[PDB]
Amino acid sequence: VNLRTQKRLAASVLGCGEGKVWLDPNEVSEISNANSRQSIRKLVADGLIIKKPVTMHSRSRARELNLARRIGRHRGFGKRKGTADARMPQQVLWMRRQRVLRRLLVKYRASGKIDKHLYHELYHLAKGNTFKHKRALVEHIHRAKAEKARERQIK
Amino acid sequence: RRKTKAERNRIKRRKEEERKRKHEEAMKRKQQQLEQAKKIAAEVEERER
Amino acid sequence: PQEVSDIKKFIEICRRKDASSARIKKNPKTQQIKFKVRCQRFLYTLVLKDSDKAEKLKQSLPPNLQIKDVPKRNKR
Amino acid sequence: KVTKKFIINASQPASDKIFDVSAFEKFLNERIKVDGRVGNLGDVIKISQIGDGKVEIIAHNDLSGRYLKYLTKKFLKKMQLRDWLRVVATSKGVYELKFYNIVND
Amino acid sequence: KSLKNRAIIPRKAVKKPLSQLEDHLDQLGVDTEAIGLRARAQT
RNA sequence: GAAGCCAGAGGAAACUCUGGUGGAGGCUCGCAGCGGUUCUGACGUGCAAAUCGAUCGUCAAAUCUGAGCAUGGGGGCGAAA
RNA sequence: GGAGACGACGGCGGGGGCCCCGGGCAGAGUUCUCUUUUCUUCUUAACGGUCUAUCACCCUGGAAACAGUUUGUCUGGAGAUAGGGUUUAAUGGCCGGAAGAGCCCGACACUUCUGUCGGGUCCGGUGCGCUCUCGACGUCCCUUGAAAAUCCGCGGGAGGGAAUAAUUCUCACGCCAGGUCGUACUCAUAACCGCAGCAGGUCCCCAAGGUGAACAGCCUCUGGUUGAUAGAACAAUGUAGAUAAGGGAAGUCGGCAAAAUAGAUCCGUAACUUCGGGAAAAGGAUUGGCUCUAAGGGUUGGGCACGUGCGUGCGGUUAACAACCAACUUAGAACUGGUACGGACAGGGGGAAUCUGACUGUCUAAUUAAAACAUAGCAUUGCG
Repeated sequence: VNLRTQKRLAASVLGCGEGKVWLDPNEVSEISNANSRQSIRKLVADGLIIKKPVTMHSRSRARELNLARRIGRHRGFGKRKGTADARMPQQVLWMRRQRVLRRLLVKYRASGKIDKHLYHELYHLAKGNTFKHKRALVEHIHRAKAEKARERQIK
Repeated sequence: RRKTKAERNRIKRRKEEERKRKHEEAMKRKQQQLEQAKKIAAEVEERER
Repeated sequence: PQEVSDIKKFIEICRRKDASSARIKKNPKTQQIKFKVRCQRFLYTLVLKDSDKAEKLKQSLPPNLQIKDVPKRNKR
Repeated sequence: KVTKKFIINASQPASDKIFDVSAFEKFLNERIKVDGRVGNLGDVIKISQIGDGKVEIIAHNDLSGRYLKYLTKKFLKKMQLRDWLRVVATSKGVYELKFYNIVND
Repeated sequence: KSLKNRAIIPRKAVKKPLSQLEDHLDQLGVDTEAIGLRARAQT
């Protein structure tokens, strides 16, 4: 008995590949009598034809390695294969830093901590790479404020 | 003067509140017409006549 | 498909000559009722909260217009 | 404080003396963990019998019926009933143990 | 188990033989005649 | 890592130095593709009237490619053999 | 007059889809031990409505103590900033479509005919990710990167137009109509060409997870195959893949072949030079696992006095503070295994010179890839 047609029809009805189709090996003649999609659906309802579940592909090891890399493992010189710029672009780092500094300067000017002249000067210093990060820019702003306060107290 | 982020967020919250109020008022108008449905049907039939 | 928000316009649509049929869809999970009238170009849907007056809107609907309730299963 | 309620209905294998409800209660008491620790039930989770082969679980934390089904399947595998008894959710919060479908031969 | 190459067929999709169920319950020590497994089994 | 641009330090200024930024090139390593250097290579009435393996050249352009169309033997086309 | 209608490349920003993470219901697998576990469904079309979305444009006003501002230095008295608006642009949010569908699960019935009935289909997060698309920029050219059918807007004011009412309204709804072919299947280690079911050749989209810089190599999921005459034995000589003590090119025409090198971090790098290069020159130090430390972000949020959640008049820049949220890099330290730590895979041997062609490129399809050809540059001749 040949059941190629029944396997193809059952794959089409179940919406899976033919490798996921299970035909009952004890009901071979009854399945062989099924020549229509209606008969295939009837056999699927009776359980003579079932769809096998998918083969396992778990992500547990990948998630465990991700947690280990997040806490800082497997980051050594024996694990790096690309260049430092290939791993982390200096252009991306500079763009992030410039956006952080400009965002902070906009916030300070809008809140009134700095005025517009100091904003312009700090903008061009930040573009000219004076400040390594937000903390350095904030300390520079505080030092400039202290110098201005001392000048106002002296004058 | 230049407005701050808090003022901009307040303006945005006001606009969203206005839109929500308009939607609720439209729903209540629809409910009132649903209460007055029979008179509305009588008026439509009279206009057709 | 078009939403109708005005009860008067929905009544005029239901009294239009090309209104062939109408149906009532009850959505109890969202507690709402939908009156759908089939016309020539468009299907017009009116959405209401489910209530007694939402039921009596069917009485104000025209009698010659066939009105059916939508069942839970759409049998082909 | 929210309270969630769970029923494990093993009435029918309990009547056939295949499933031991007292041993299942002991297993649940020793295996249900709160904040990752077994033996940390306290007043958060209460396990009891309401008779007719049924186990009653009261939880005040976010205990899940999927976790209760997982522990029931673990108990069935331990008692060598996993290949013959099935845990099916019959209603909301109620998991019932029944036989798989049997063919006469 | 062959989980590397294929998935296990679910137990609810396979009919369980009454003779095998009776033998396993008898080995576990359950009086199968006292519970009447014959009337339960479908044909 | 070319022009352009920012900052700092000098210089009377022109300019000079330092740190960034930028992203140029018939530039370069290299995957596909395209090509065809080498091997006492395989094959030698072969899988093949030119194929197979390893290796190699090139890889953002004078790069690769389909269809439509044009040039016809005293001819055409030819980075010319 | 606009659309049709237009190059290549670079980075940046928005959106869909994919990938990834957390919770929840339902089902499945594992269960000596462990694992609140691992896996599967959890979807939303065209067409419309509504509210929004960079550029740009408008109004007020008049800027040096110049300001605004992109990753990329452009913009502004030819009117910036600021404040308030108007608009091109949806594959964005909500609603209709539309849950009635599809999908998942359960309980009964069932010789077949046939099914029937319940429950659910939910809420978030992330990004130098992949792919498509949109936008604003920028670079290059002695190269400036189609046409037509077709559609619309405007200028003009010819005609046509009212109270016997008129209407020649690109508004809504309504009425009628839409002919002819082509549509199976393959698109290739068997459907095409090569005399064949020939290891050759033959144009495209769509493209998951892990490792890793990476559509490299290696392993896996969905989906496909398991097709290429088979069984037994293990001689010589082969083809393909390997190892070899001591010596280290003594071999051979000739180091042919093989071996050695190789990723990444750090130190360091000569002569010569057309100043651009040479250069990864050369020559060195390191790399596993575990447990920690440090650094690099986002969002929201200010006191009074009156009118009444908004308007003024003030007042203050230690919010330099709190609350909540989030990801991947980089540096430093201890401990620990070791014959190996780019543990497989992947992956420059290097140097001193000579001749030679400037370079990139091209040709003898099927024995020659080159000092041959071309090339930019240079020079001559002819032509108004």
